[PDB]
Amino acid sequence: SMTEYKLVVVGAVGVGKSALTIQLIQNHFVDEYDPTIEDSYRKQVVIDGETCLLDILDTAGQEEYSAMRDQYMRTGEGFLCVFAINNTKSFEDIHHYREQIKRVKDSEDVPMVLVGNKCDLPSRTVDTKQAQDLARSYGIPFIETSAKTRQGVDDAFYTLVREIRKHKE
Amino acid sequence: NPTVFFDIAVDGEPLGRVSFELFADKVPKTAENFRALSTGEKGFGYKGSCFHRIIPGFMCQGGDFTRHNGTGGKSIYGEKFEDENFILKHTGPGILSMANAGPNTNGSQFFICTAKTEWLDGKHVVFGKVKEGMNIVEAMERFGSRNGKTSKKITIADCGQLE
Ligand SMILES: CCn1c(-c2cccnc2[C@H](C)OC)c2c3cc(ccc31)-c1csc(n1)C[C@H](NC(=O)[C@H](C(C)C)N(C)C(C)=O)C(=O)N1CCC[C@H](N1)C(=O)OCC(C)(C)C2
Ligand SMILES: Nc1nc2c(ncn2[C@@H]2O[C@H](COP(=O)(O)OP(=O)(O)NP(=O)(O)O)[C@@H](O)[C@H]2O)c(=O)[nH]1
Ligand SMILES: [Mg+2]
Repeated sequence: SMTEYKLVVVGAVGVGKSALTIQLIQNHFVDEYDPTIEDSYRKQVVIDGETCLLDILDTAGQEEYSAMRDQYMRTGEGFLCVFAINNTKSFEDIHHYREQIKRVKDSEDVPMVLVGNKCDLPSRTVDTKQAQDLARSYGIPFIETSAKTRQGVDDAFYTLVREIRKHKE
Repeated sequence: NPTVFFDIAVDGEPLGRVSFELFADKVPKTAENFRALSTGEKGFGYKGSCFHRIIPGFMCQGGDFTRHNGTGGKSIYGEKFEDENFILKHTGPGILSMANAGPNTNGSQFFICTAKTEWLDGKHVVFGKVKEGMNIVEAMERFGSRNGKTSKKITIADCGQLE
């Protein structure tokens, strides 16, 4: 039998939420920016030998629609919190996401993975160690990714599934 | 106050004309950018560009004539200009307001409300309203969707200044 997982992809504008999702769903990358309003996807994968149906909600980085964003967080089971490794502000934004998710879901243990994207680029401003230390303080996994090269893409989403599965048991 | 027009096309077929009153009396700098982009007189402007995001029950957004993909646009003053004022509010259908990416990032992208959008007050500069052709804007919604992608190419086939 199958298991289904409701994943929600959040993070600041332009960090690569959609590029990550499209690499997972469609196996390609383009440099063109297509700004998100809202998109949803479904994909069947095998994780840890078990068949998994992934529901992916790709949200916009825009933060001014609290009523809708709260319902994303109520419904979602796990959250991919994305920043870009060459955007320090996007890394500073991360704790706001964790705070909002804990608030809306009324829990300090929500399935969450920290994702440092665009690791292919030569313009890093956020040290891996800084992000590793922040994920440790949260007790959550940290994964560096590149939607362009596909580095870490499967790992980031599949780790999130594993965090949900662990939490549910 | 100047009046400008858009002749709206759907995959190149005429839909109809939308005309706008531009509130130069209250928002002169923002009204003048839109007027001039509508005549093309600076050598660039709205003619040929598309409405890339049409969300029924909220708004029709367009104005990216530089990247042609909803990311671009520019003003007659440079790439961006500051928020001029927030005197006018998004009070209902027909309001014409500037799109932006945060404070003081006005370029050429704009939106026409199809309902009241009061949560945008104080964040987007209102500077005009539909005069004639609200039935054309309503007809544009057939081609939108919840995430704003359009099922046909909705373009400003022609535009200019009236009266
Ligand atoms: C939470 C879902 N959700 C909703 C919403 C809320 C409640 C209920 N249901 C919905 C939709 C139907 O549920 C899928 C909205 C909405 C808006 C955004 C993202 C998600 C949204 C969003 C993304 S970027 C932006 N908003 C401002 C945008 N800026 C750019 O496009 C720039 C350009 C100019 C360079 N750009 C590309 C970047 C990145 O900044 C801009 O100026 N306007 C001009 C004003 C209307 C506005 N777009 C827009 O489209 O509102 C959509 C609207 C009104 C439905 C609100
Ligand atoms: N080099 C490189 N560019 C990337 C990477 N991920 C995304 N980009 C680029 O960064 C831009 C923004 O990506 P996008 O996925 O649209 O970001 P987003 O977070 O979904 N933006 P939004 O908040 O508007 O929905 C695009 O030009 C895209 O090609 C990456 O890993 N490496
Ligand atoms: Mg996106």
